[PDB]
Amino acid sequence: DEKRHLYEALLRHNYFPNQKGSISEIPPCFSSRTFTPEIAELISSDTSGRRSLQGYDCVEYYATRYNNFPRTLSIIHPKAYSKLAKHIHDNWEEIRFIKENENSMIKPDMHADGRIIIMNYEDAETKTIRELNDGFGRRFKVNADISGCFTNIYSHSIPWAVIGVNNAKIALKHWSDKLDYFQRQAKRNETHGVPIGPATSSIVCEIILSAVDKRLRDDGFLFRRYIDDYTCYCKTHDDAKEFLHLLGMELSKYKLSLNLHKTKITNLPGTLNDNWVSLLNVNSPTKKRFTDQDLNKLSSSEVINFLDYAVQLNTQVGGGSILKYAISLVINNLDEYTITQVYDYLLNLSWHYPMLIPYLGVLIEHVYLDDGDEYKNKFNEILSMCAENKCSDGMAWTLYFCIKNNIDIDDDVIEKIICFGDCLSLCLLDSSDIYEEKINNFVSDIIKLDYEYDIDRYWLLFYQRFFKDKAPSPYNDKCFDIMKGYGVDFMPDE
Amino acid sequence: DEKRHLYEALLRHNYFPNQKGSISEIPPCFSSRTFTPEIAELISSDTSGRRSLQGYDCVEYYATRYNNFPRTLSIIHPKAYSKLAKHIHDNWEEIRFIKENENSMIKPDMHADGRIIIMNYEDAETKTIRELNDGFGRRFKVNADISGCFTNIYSHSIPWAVIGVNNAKIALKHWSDKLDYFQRQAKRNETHGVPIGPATSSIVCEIILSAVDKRLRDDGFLFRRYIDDYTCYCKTHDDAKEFLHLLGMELSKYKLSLNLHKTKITNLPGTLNDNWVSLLNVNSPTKKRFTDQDLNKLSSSEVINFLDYAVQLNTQVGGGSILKYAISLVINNLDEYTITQVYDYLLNLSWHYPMLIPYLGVLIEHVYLDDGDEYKNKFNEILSMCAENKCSDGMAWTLYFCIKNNIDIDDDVIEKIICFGDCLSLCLLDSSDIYEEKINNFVSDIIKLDYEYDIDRYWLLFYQRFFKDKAPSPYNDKCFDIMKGYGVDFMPDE
Amino acid sequence: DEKRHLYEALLRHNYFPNQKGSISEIPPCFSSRTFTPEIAELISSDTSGRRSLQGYDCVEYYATRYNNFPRTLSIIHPKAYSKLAKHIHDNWEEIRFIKENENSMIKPDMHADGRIIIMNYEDAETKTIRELNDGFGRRFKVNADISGCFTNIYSHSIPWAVIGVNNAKIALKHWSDKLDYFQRQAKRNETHGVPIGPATSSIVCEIILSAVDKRLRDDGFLFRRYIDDYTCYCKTHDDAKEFLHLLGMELSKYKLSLNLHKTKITNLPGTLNDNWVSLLNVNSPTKKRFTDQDLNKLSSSEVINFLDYAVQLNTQVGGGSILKYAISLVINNLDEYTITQVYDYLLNLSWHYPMLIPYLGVLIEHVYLDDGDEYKNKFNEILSMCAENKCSDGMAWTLYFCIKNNIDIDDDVIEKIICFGDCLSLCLLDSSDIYEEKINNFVSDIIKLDYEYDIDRYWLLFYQRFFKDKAPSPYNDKCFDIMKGYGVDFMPDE
DNA sequence: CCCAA
DNA sequence: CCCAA
DNA sequence: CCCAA
Ligand SMILES: Nc1ccn([C@H]2C[C@H](O)[C@@H](COP(=O)(O)OP(=O)(O)OP(=O)(O)O)O2)c(=O)n1
Ligand SMILES: Nc1ccn([C@H]2C[C@H](O)[C@@H](COP(=O)(O)OP(=O)(O)OP(=O)(O)O)O2)c(=O)n1
Ligand SMILES: Nc1ccn([C@H]2C[C@H](O)[C@@H](COP(=O)(O)OP(=O)(O)OP(=O)(O)O)O2)c(=O)n1
Ligand SMILES: [Mn+2]
Ligand SMILES: [Mn+2]
Ligand SMILES: [Mn+2]
Ligand SMILES: [Mn+2]
Ligand SMILES: [Mn+2]
Ligand SMILES: [Mn+2]
Repeated sequence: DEKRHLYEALLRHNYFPNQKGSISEIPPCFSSRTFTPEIAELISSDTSGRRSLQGYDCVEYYATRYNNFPRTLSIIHPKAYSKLAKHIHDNWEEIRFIKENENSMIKPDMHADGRIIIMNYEDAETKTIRELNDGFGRRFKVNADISGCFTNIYSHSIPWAVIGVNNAKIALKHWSDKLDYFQRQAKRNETHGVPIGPATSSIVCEIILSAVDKRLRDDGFLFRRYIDDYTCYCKTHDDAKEFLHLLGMELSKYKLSLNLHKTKITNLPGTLNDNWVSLLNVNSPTKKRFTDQDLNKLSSSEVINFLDYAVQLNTQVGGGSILKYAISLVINNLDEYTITQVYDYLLNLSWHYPMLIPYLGVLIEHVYLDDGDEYKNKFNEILSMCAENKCSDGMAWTLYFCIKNNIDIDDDVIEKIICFGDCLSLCLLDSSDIYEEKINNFVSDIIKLDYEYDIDRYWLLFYQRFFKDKAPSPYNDKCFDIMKGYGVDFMPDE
Repeated sequence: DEKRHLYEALLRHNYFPNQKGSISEIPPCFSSRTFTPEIAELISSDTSGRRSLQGYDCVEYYATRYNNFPRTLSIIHPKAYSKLAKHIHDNWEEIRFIKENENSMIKPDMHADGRIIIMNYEDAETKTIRELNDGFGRRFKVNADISGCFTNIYSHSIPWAVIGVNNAKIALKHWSDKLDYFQRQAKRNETHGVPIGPATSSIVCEIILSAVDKRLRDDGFLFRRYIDDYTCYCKTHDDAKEFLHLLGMELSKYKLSLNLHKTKITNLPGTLNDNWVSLLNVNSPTKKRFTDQDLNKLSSSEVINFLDYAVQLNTQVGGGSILKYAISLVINNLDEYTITQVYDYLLNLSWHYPMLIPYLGVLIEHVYLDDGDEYKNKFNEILSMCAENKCSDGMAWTLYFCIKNNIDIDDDVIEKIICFGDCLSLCLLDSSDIYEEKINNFVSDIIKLDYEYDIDRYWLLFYQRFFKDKAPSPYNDKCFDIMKGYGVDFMPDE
Repeated sequence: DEKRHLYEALLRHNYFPNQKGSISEIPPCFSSRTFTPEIAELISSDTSGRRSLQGYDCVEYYATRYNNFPRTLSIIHPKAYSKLAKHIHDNWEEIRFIKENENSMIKPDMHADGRIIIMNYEDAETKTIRELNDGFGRRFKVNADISGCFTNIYSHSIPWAVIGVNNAKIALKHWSDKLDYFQRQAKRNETHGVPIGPATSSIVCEIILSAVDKRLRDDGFLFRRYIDDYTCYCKTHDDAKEFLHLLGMELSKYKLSLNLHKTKITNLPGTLNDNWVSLLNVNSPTKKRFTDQDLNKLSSSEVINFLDYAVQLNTQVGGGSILKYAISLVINNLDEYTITQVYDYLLNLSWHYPMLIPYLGVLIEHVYLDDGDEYKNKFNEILSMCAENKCSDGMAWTLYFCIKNNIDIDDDVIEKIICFGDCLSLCLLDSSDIYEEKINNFVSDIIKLDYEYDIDRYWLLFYQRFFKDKAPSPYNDKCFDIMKGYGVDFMPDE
């Protein structure tokens, strides 16, 4: 069944921000499996406990983008997420009209690993064929995206996009009103915005934007959208301005507006990908496959010169993930001679850009970690700068690398981790069990603060301490006991 | 004999604009073989008929350059061209002094296919050796070309360049005066300019410019010329200015002048080819030959990224045929997996630039033209764009592709073809025989206009309708009957 | 022993400017072997003769840099150099503290060929690993070099850097005061500057700059130096300014100052090499080794296009030896088909840039030098332009190529060689023996000038004429007779 | 080798 | 094929 | 690996 696949995707595969297909933003130690549909079915049925504050807060995660900009990912509290996933699954025969959208390329699908929503799983050549077919006969292209799409979704517009704005306002129950209520309860009983990273909020964004896609399709516009980014192919410039006007109208019906910084009109024939994609791919040392494994093993000079050229391209242009793409080009074709030099280059670059930190794990097995203690200083310096820069992806990834490889962590950098106080880094330190007393003091300060939302911001740390029998449940409800008795661990071992 | 080779080259190989060696501007359906020496010798002997207007007009052809600029090629009326070719050949012992010019790189030669004049047949490495030898010891280079060379040749300067300006003016018969008269009769009895595309007018341009080459050679200038483009290599900047002054003097003796837009002086060592030639060739996926056919078959990613990089370089520089060179680099090394994707890229690019339309025929055999009817809309959209842009090369090439592959043509674009009214497109539609009535109405309107020059502009269409016995001969002379009786078809089948 | 290796390095390997490891600035006909420590020990013991002028002048050599700038190399007179080398060797247990410097990368070492000091023998990958290790954790890099380092070394600062500035001034014998006196006698009894090219003056520069390296190391600065170029890696911009201030202080203690033109602060991550290094290496046709000799033999088009792209990169940037690196990339991977075309390209480029003249000797064997006399005009034109530009490296290299390949030299270019009057070109003409009378007139004019320094500027020519018994010794001392009796030839045959 | 002029 | 949105 | 400084 496909409805059951929705349930398993919502809880076990796309509860955490696992939407990135190439490499996960969150380290693989955190996971959402062994959280079955039956367990959320029990949690939604549970009525015990009482909370002074309406709604729930979420575990916060600040991931660096290509330009070192923070992106706010959220892990929803399992009570609110269990109710939301239950209500989404129980009415998928009313919701699955977002599956049959030809203008939304990123949408729920029945994938092999189980995830409904994977960003950029379709790969650039299937994108290339479609972009070539769409761009034919048109001489202008429009790139326009919503300004704050996920962060300013108005939750009460969820009923509107289901049944029309006017009919929903006149009717002021239906399933989408309850979906509105549950999506509000997911984030502090707040109507504006949705959490970023779970697939329930991406489903909500698909539900809202599918009405705009429908009313743009009915006017004969040939357009594609990737989440919030609309690309349009127009024969004339006036049709481009008319598409922009109609898109602004239909988004303004749902309290949404265009990002006019990124909204631009270019003259076809433009590059199908970005410019730096083609510049890196013509200069790539692995752009030709020789079908024998010895011939495509790159020497040290080739990889080093490609990485320096990529650094120059990223510094000169700065309009995309040049370094990310470039290191992912040449990281699997190394031989054992240049593993250490490329690892040193990646260590320097991953210090200078935290987004390149997750790559080290694919080269961390071949490099001898002990060596002359130098890599311990490497990782501690990266940890310290990650604490100063208040980034979560690099910080958690570096802690994962230190713990998984039995690499010692200094006390001063533990103190600045405490001062940073991001939830998932503290969950990793809790899993280390060395710093149990300092984690105890931190969660104790959260407890005597007496704020429900501050406990909700660290529910994952509190539940991980509860699962190893090191802390009582801060909540008076039985959701944590239901999760523990039925075996839910968010840091599972093999 | 070399004189006989001249006559066969003039009639069967270089009557049509066939000077491009890589790919013909005119589709292969139009041809000038089965127009033997004997038929031209008969037509020159014919004295029947009468014409109210002196001279003849020519079939007009508008070919897009690299920057989408129209270039006017002309197909001379076979009476005038037959007389002109006979007069050129019968005195080749007086004319062949243009063969022994070391400064004219493009000139008549005894080629394998039969053509006397092929532009850029020597290839860039034989050009490289000569350019390296010429550039040595000189630190300045001059690039200067005639402003409107073929379009502003004075016909009366043809006797001058044979016997001196002053001697010919004092003498005011000689063979060059009759060559003047015949070159005038080729284009409406007009002294100014020559038709572009036949080799008789290129022979005339060689005759005129060889005197300038002689009086530039006598002063010791080391220079080369490609038709009208003069390159010069000077040790000093003042020798460059003196070469420019002497070239201006000797061209002004023949009512000719330099294009000072393209006249520029650069500092050696400059590159032998253009810049984008070098950037395309260092980034080319086929720049190394592995001597086995499986290893140099390019994958889809390599060709797609090279074409995208070529599009970026053509947009950024815009100083040459970047896209033409780039697709000719990688079009023969494809495998069957990327054939359809490259065809889609070529279809989009050939819509955006008509000069890339002739390439499609090398990939039109492998691609299934029926498919899901999409390629018919591709070709019809390209046809409508070609009719809007008033280009003849892409429009006739697309007609050739539609007719040769049994691809249907919509009626609206047929009406827009007739509105355009190019001669060779109407010849192709005549060859299709579906649109016989509309072509009949068009040539009937031309007939009731009662203008000799308007019939001469479409003589090829009129003769093709006469050859299939669908229209009477508009001319009262017997040249068309001589051509029909002895078997001249300008759309011959194999 | 390592002290003996110092002696053999000082006399037989690094007396001449042989510090460049890739290709020697001086042609290999000039050499300093068969000049053993015994002969220099004899010359230092010799007390015969008398000189009116204190000190000695040195043979002058003007080598073009990458930007065609003249660099002044000097060949020290063998009396002064023998005394200086003996005094350097006899106290190496006091001097070898420059060997144990971790901040000086170019320093004396026990090399395989025998040289103590080779510029950039470490190769760019060993530099890459060290640069990656140093660049970690730092976000600013400082590049600062001494303004006139070798040309404005104060000789009296040689004692200071040995024993402290204040102690040496208070003491105003010690071995470093005698090293001061001998380094003064090496160049005209002048305190400012040292000759460039011998290793004794590089030893002196290491001695002076090691105190600055020590007092920069004691402050904890992580820095490297290549002769006079200091690179520093600072976490903060303030520490970068503090490093610049302290470097200025410690250099000003020794009458030295930074070149603020080349002193700059860049933001890490910057490229390990220069930019054009990476651009040339991603576009290099030989960047992949296929481990079979037939597959990496480059075709003509690849080398021609790479050289054209390199010419464009050198013209566009002009910040390094783009052409030197580029031709050294692809000169050993040629096959016999493109040898002549690449040799012609090198002939044109080596005319336009004399630095590329030494490369011709690696392709001069395969190219037939007789041919149609054209290469004789090539070499004579290059000789003439080398005479006009007053450059010594290309001029002497071209004389070496003409003499070694039995290529005739015209009389007019011999006359402008005479007018230029560089010493090593005249030594090569002396070795040719054709122009013995003109060399005799030139040295006779030097003799009747009656200036000791003007004889010292051509001591190499005078000694080479003495060794073939064609001229008497201009000096009244017995150093030349000691050198002749023990078999010292600076133009030795195999 | 593969363009243009 | 290998990014992002 | 292949330059410079
Ligand atoms: N790992 C994930 C999971 C989900 N999303 C969602 C949230 C974003 O709203 C949407 C794409 O929108 P943008 O990245 O363009 O971001 P915004 O719309 O918030 O802002 P802006 O237009 O200013 O960039 O993708 C994401 O970015 N990253
Ligand atoms: N297929 C052909 C056959 C012949 N020619 C001739 C006619 C041109 O006059 C000549 C070369 O001249 P240019 O292309 O430089 O063009 P013009 O001299 O007419 O103009 P301009 O200098 O403005 O470009 O080559 C051509 O261009 N194309
Ligand atoms: N063949 C050789 C042998 C030795 N050196 C030395 C002398 C130079 O002083 C030193 C490097 O310093 P710079 O080339 O930077 O030269 P300067 O310090 O004299 O000048 P500037 O900073 O203006 O370039 O290397 C050299 O350049 N070439
Ligand atoms: Mn957005
Ligand atoms: Mn977006
Ligand atoms: Mn012209
Ligand atoms: Mn310096
Ligand atoms: Mn021209
Ligand atoms: Mn320097």
